[PDB]
Order: sequence, then structure tokens, then C-alpha cells
Amino acid sequence: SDRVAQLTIGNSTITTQEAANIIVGYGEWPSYCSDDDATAVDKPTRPDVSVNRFYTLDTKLWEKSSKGWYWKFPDVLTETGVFGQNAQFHYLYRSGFCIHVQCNASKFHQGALLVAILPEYVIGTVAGGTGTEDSHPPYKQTQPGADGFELQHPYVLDAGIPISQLTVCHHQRINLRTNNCATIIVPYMNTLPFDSALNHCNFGLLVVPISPLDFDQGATPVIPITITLAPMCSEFAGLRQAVTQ
Amino acid sequence: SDRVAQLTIGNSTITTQEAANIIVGYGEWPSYCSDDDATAVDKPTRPDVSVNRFYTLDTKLWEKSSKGWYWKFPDVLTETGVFGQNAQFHYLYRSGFCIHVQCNASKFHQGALLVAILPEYVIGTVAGGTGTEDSHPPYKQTQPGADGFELQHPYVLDAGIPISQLTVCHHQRINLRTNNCATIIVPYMNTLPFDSALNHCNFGLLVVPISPLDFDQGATPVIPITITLAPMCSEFAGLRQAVTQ
Amino acid sequence: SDRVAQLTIGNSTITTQEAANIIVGYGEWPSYCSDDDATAVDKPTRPDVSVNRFYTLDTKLWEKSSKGWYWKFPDVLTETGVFGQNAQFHYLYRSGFCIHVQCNASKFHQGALLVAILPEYVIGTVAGGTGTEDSHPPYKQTQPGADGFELQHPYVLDAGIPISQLTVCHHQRINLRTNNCATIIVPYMNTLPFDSALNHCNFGLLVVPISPLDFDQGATPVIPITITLAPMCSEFAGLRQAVTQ
Amino acid sequence: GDRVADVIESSIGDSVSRALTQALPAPTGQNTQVSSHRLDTGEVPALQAAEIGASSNTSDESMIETRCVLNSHSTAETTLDSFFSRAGLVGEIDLPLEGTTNPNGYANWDIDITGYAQMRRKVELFTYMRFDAEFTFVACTPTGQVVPQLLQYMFVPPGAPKPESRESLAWQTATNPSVFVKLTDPPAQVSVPFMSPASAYQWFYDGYPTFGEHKQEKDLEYGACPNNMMGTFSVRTVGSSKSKYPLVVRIYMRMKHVRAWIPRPMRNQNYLFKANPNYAGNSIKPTGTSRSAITTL
Amino acid sequence: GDRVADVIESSIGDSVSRALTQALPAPTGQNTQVSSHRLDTGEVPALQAA
Ligand SMILES: CCCCCCCCCCCCC/C=C/[C@H](O)[C@H](N)CO
Repeated sequence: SDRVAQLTIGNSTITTQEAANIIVGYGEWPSYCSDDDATAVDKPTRPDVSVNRFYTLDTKLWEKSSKGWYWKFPDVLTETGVFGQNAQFHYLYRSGFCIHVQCNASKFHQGALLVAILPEYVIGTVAGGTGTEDSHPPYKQTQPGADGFELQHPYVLDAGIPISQLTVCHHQRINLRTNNCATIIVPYMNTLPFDSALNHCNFGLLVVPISPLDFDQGATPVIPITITLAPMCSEFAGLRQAVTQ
Repeated sequence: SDRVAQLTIGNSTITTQEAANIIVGYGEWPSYCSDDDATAVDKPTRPDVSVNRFYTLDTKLWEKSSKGWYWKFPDVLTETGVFGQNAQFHYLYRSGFCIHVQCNASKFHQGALLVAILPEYVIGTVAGGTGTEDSHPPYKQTQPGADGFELQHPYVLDAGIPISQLTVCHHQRINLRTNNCATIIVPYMNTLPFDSALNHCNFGLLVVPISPLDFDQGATPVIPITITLAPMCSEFAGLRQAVTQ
Repeated sequence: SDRVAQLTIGNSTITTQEAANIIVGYGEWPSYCSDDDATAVDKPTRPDVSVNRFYTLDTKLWEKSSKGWYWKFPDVLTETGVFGQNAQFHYLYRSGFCIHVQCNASKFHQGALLVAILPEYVIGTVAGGTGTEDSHPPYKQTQPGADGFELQHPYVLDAGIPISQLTVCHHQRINLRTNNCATIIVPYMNTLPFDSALNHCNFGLLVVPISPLDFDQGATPVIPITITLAPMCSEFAGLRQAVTQ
Repeated sequence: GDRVADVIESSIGDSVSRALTQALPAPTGQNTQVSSHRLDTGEVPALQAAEIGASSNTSDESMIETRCVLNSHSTAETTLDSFFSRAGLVGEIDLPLEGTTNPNGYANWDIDITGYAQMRRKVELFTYMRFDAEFTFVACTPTGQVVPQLLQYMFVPPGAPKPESRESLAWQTATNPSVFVKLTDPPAQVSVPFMSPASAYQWFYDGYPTFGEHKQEKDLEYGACPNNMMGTFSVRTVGSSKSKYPLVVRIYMRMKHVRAWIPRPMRNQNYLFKANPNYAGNSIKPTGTSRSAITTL
Repeated sequence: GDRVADVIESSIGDSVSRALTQALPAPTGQNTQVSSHRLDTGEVPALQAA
């Protein structure tokens, strides 16, 4: 009644038998842009099923020596399917998301992952270590795509802010003795009603082990983490040639 | 509410804590012979509790190298209890059945059995292998009794018909990670309202491993399969001396 | 709905996820002394939350070679907290109890404990073995306190009465494959409405393994048994200096 | 008109935001109610599933025997007005005579309130904040001495010409707003509106403003939002000649009519730069104090 | 008189004994009733938790 879930959107369907629940972000479900909030006058295209569907990015391995990974939205879908063509062919973009993270393990495995949504996850750097260099992150760290990027210092989230207060955003846990899926539903969060998908990323998705993975020699040592995500209430406006960046 | 079942008929009672459900065959529960369908005029004897009760035949071992077993009904009860005396003392016979198959294993065991009811399971033979000999099965293969018989070629069910289409009859599965009992309720199926129990067998009961049993060295290697079955709505007519065959 | 329980009394709270149920002793919940049953005329003090609360005594280890343990009530709380000061400062005492026994083990552990309440558990002795000596138990065997005492001959309960008929009193079982807590609620049982807590013990609490503990080499071999108990509807009367015995 | 059934039975164009929660009034702290003992099964309020990502709904009425407490403690001082409507240093401008800082008698200050840690860590608790403000300029000598000098505080919005000198033509303030004050007067205090082309300022911007390739040259642009570049503050000594007093202008901003969205983790590391969440990676300090062991104090 | 709410809403002094059971008359042994066969799921009266 609460540990089982089927998520159907589009031509896609996820099953889970070992769920917790669904987190609906900031108590707002995704919606479409009202005529009061809108400023642009062009008619937006609303492709219902060709972009609002579950996309599967890649698979990270939870090892003992893991530190964490982050993915930036909507950068993860700007080279993938029909979404990443409407987003390149258009200038404006608006959508929510349903993120769904998968990690399966046995009943003889232990560990926990914090799966959180951090809006406007701006990436800082070590500043040379001494704090004198005003270094900056390259493009393959702020918009790393579907491959994601490995956190160097996950205590401060590579932004000088503590991981411990990160439950103030959306989150779930994947505790392997309780659940193997983490489902968060995110609305469109920005000061503007639409924005560019290639220049601006609305939020980040952190997957950090707070408790480390452990097992005894003989069990399956490959414990994959798979990110699977669906746009929701997508909208595109301002059509011109396809530019990638 | 659905994994637990108690089957009470007669002086007999089965418990199961790890069931699937009960299969009621061809959507017909067993019944008694109506006066329109009847042709014989003698009054039949209807012994309620002395023959309609659970009988336990024997125990087959599920090994790694198993192929399958079949049992023929009502031949399994023609030498057993009060049923197998009323059936020998009479000429005519009518009954349904509740079959119940038992296989227990741990949570560290894996395997599947197809437990199916095949009406008029006529037994063919290899025909010499070349197909030139018009060989025939002996009596200890077509009516093998409570001991059952081991399938030689379970792909064709020793009748030239594929195992894969056998789910078109009654069936359950015993998947050891889900269930340990398989309960099928069969009505009387024949072109006639009554028939001989010693000459004619109405259906067969196949127990075939589709997925093979596997376990690691240290677990209980003896995984028994036990057949347990109850007549239902039994009826006998035409009384004379007791003949066995 | 029945395997989960939270017991809240006072400033104390117990959780259990693997319970059986609660045993309410002799179908009587604890109560206060009525004016018809009362004979003493002094006003009794009824301290609600400072004595009616869960107290944790000690921890016995269930080994292979165990025989059993007993604890005597209210002797277990005559040196503990505010109860054991009101009981020393007063002469009269009346209370029920909620006993709660804890033993945790894995799913690869097996064993059973009988957890029973025996009123007026008078302690006999071996009488020299031959039965000629009219020996007597010392004070550190009839009132052993929170440490409890190890049964010498648990077949006869060190009183000449069989363990096998002990289910006629209150009891639960701790079967490690079913439950890890045993909750019994006992009313005040005596021929008198009040009595001394230091001289008279109303009942005993037996914890005996009927089935012995077993595990394979590698599992946690320390399986503790913890006694945790709460007075209920306590009442004290007749105030004078604090005497301990 | 719509004819096919998938279009009639469609949720496309549902602009109404479906909210799960509703804001109720909480002028006081919640009162405590009387509780007694509980000795049943099934109802177990102490046990939670924190994997859900929610917080515990357990109260003290269910964990202990409680009394009635009629609370009259007000939640009025935790509002965002009461927390942010408190003037703090956001800027400091030095106008010396000799040196390098501003040796000509004018000074331009690009408006950013992220140069002082005590007001910055208060705003970076949120990612979006919309407010009107009240700026206050406390002018004085290095020693704190009040002197007889006239100044001109010109607001230079974006696009308008910045003054290249004290004798400049931008100082005529025909359309830009300005304030003339003597240092002998009370500090100038003006109210400012919400002046963003967006619906709220944003202290964190996960993105670039410009299209194109993003090489190591134009990596400064990471994080820069032009919706927060509200322009320039300019100050001069009103005069054709050189002043005789050194000067300092200190700027204090007070927010009013505040709205905020999307709380964040609070900064635990020392800031280093303006509009840059960089940190010293070698000298990473833990968020709080430490111990010798976990069983002691 | 009682004023505070923890004292008004108190079960202190409840002298009445709360009994779960009730004694009913059994002058004879219980009669046996007619039973038939049962072939369903969920209802399993032979299985207990001792
Ligand atoms: C004599 C007139 C002077 C009036 C000057 C008032 C300037 C108005 C600006 C107020 C708004 C400040 C908002 C600043 C935002 C942050 O600094 C940016 N995100 C930069 O990081």
C-alpha cells in the first residue's frame, strides 16, 4: 500500500516493491505557465508524451571508497531524445521533474545514501587550497551532463556549505535494509517563468553515502546506482536553429 | 488473507502459510450427477467422509538431474482406503478432486516446478527411436499408481506435445522464493456421466521442473515433493465382486 | 497492528517491532484500593509518575548451559529510585506491575524461553539431598533483588512443583523466530489490600529456556535477556523512618 | 475545437498550481495537552521511517505523561521582516588624498552586498529574496571626525554613464537620482524599491549568462546574474578643486517587505571572494567543535 | 477542588476493577455443531501463535 509503486508517464513504466514513498517537492506539483506569470507572447509547444517520459542516464558504482556524485538539471537531457532536440531548437524552457534513483542490494548488505535536490547548486573550488587564487570551475564540472561528476569534498558539497543541513531541501534516503528506490517530484523553480536549458541549470541532484557500504567477502561487490528521471509539464518557446551550447 | 489456507474435507486438514491461491478447474466446482445427465438407473452410493478426504501417496525427491513425474487419476487411489474398495466393488465411478502438492525449501534455495492437470493424458512411446516400430507402453507406464512414473522426454511429455503449451490446462507454479504449495480443484471431466476407475483414467498430474534446483554446498540437499489429494463429490454405481483390474 | 507496541507510562517509553501481544493477568487490570476493601484509615500517597515508570534491572546472558533465573517482586525495586524510597519510608504497599522482558537474536538463531509469573513463589531446598535435613534458604535466595538467582533444579522450580504445569499462571514465550519481547500486566494479588514490600513478595518472575539456544560458529554468541518493569497504580501508607529490611 | 478523446481528457494547460499544504496561523507556540499512559499494540508513534525524507510527527504527549501548558510565546520575532529589517554594513568607500585607492576625489562602487560576511550569510540562507530596501550612508574621517564638507551620492543605474572624474558631466543628475549632504548632518537615508527585471534577486545562479563556448577565459561569468547587477554607487567631493579632508562612506542596508524562497544550508566555511562560493580546500574546518572521544564531554 | 487539567483528567483513584472476561453459565458441556468442508484461503483456524 506504501512500499509498492508504479510510476507511469508516457511510454515508460517503473516498478518498485521496496519503496518508501514519493516526495512532492515544496508541496507543489508541477504545473504549466499561467497567462499572468507569462511575459513572452509566442505560443509554446507542449509535447505531452515525447519528452515527458522516463530517461535513464548511466550507472555509478557504490564502492567502499566512494564520496558522492552530482548531476545538473536540465543539462542531463540536452543531448538525449526528443527533449534534447526541442531544448536545442528552442530558446526557452520550463519543466518539472520526477527523479527516481535505483540501488539494489541484499539483506546482508548495509549502507545509506542521501538523495537530495539542491536548487541553484553553484560549484565552488578550493581556491588554490590557500584561498589566494580566485580559481573557477571549468565547463565540464558545472555542466557535466549525464555522466555526472565526483565530489572532491562532499562535507562542504564543493560549495562551502555543510552536507548536514542538506535535508532542508528535498531528500530521501536509500537505506538498503529498508528501501532501494528514492522518488522525488520537483516543480519548476526559478525567478522567471521560462529560461534557457543550456545556459542555466535549475537544480542539482546529490547522491552521497553518509553511512559507508559494507559486506563480507563472498557477496555481490558491485552495487550500482542508477539515475532515472522524467520531465513533467514541459514547455518550449522561441524557435530557431539548433545550437548545443 | 491469500497466502494462508486451511483445506478441511473429512477427517483431514492441511495448513499452508506460503500459498499462492486455489485454482478451480475450468471455472467449475465439482458436483453430483443430475437426473438429466444420468442414464443408469441404480441408486448410487454417496459416502461423504470415508472417501472424500485427503490421501497422501508418496514422496519424490527433487534432485538437480530431475526431469519430471506424472500420476494418473483415479489409478492413484484404487488400492488405498475406502475409496479403493468402493471403486473395486463397484463398476461405475464419478468424482472431482482437490490436488495439493508440497515442496518446502529455504529462502536460499531457488527453483520452479510446473504443476499441471492434463486431461486424457495418453502416453506415447519413442517408436523404436526411428519411428518404424509401432511400440506401445506397458501397463506399468499408463497406470503406474501412487508411485508415479519418471518422464523420459518431458519436452514432449512422452506424447509428442510441447510442455510449453501446457499452461492452457490447469496449472500452478511452485516457485520456492514465493510458494511451497500448489492447490488445484478438478471437476469430473468425461464425455460420460460415470465411468470405470480401473480401466479409464480421467486426467494426469504433471510435476516438471522448468527451472532447475540449485543450492550451495551446506544447505539441505533433500528437497521432497509430496502429492496429497482429496476426492470430491464421489459417486459409485453397479455393485458386484471386488476386481482389481 | 499486533506485532508493534509502544508502552508509555511516566517519563519512559518502550518500542517493539517483533511482539506477540500483551498479557493482562487474570483478566484484571491494576486498580486502586476501594473504601470497602480498605481497613487502614491513614490517607495513602499516590505518586503518579515518579514511581509508576519503567525500571531496568540488569542483564542475564542466555548461554547454551543455562537453566533459568527468577526475580521476586517488589524486592527488585526496594533499592531503586523513588519507588524504593517511598517503600522504605512507608510500611504499607499496593501496586500492580507491567513486566517486559527483552531478548534479541537473529533469524539464524533458535530457542525458546518461558516467561511466567508465579504468585507466592515460595523457595524450597534440596533438604540435604536425602530429605532428612530440614534445611532452609538464606535471605539472598528468597529475596535476591534485581540481580535475581539462578535456578538449581528448574524442573521442579526449586519448590517441588513441575515447570510443565506453569502455563496455568500468566506466561508468554519468547520464540526467537517469532518474537523478542514478552509483556505481562499483573494486578495486585494478595489476601490483604496492602502489605509490606520488604517482608512479603507477592509473586516471582521465572525465565526458563525450555528449548536450548543454538547457533553456528560465527554468529553473535552473546544473547542477553533484559528485565524491564513498571509499577502500576502504586499506593503507600504508614509513614515512619526509612528502614531497609 | 477539440474532438478526439485524448485531447478532451487532457491535463495539458493546467496552469493552476496544485498545493498539498496550506498555511495556517501560528501566532503562539503550540500548547501541550494532557496525556496518560498507553499500553496497547499497533499504535507506536515513536517509531519512524526517516528514509521517507519527511520529519518525525512525534510529539511529547505520546512519549511521556504530560500536563497542560497554555503557551503564550509568540512567533513574531522569527519572521523575515524581524530577521532582516536590521541595518548592517554592505559597503565601505574610502576617499583619501594621497595613495592609490581613490586619489582624485570621486569613487564608484559596484553595488553588491556580498562583501561583508555578517549580512551575506544572512541572505544566503535563501536562494531567492525579493525586497525593498533602506540605505543609510554614514560619512566620516578615518579618525571618526565630522568635518564641514559637501558630498554628492549619485545612483548610476546600468547603462548610464559612470563619472570618469570629479569635474564630469554625469554629475548633473538631470535624470539619475542623487543626494547632496554635509557631513555635519544626520546620515542620508533613502528608500529603494525592488528593481530587478526578474521576480526576485538571487544570491546563487547555477549557470552562465551568455551563450557560446565556455573556455578558461570566460569562466568568470559562471555564477554572474545580470538581474542582480543593480548598477553603481558614485560619490564625490562637490567642488572644482581638491578637498582637504580624507573621507570614508559606510553603507548600511535595511530590508523591508521581504519575501524569500527555497532555504539552503548555511555557510560554515569562511568566505573568500565576492559572489563566489569558493573555499580553502586545504584548510577545511569542521562545522563545529570537537572532542577527544565520543563517550565523554 | 481540582483546577489544573492533569488532575481533572486523571485516572488516580479509579478503584473499580476493570475486568476483560465475564463468567457465563455452563451447566452442561458445549454442544457440537454441524460442519462441512472448507477450501478457501485466509481463514486458517488450525494455525496458532502459542
Ligand atoms: C543616492 C541613491 C543611492 C541608492 C542606491 C541603491 C542601490 C539599490 C540596490 C539594492 C539591491 C541590492 C541587491 C544586490 C544583490 C547582490 O549584490 C547580487 N546578487 C550580487 O552578488
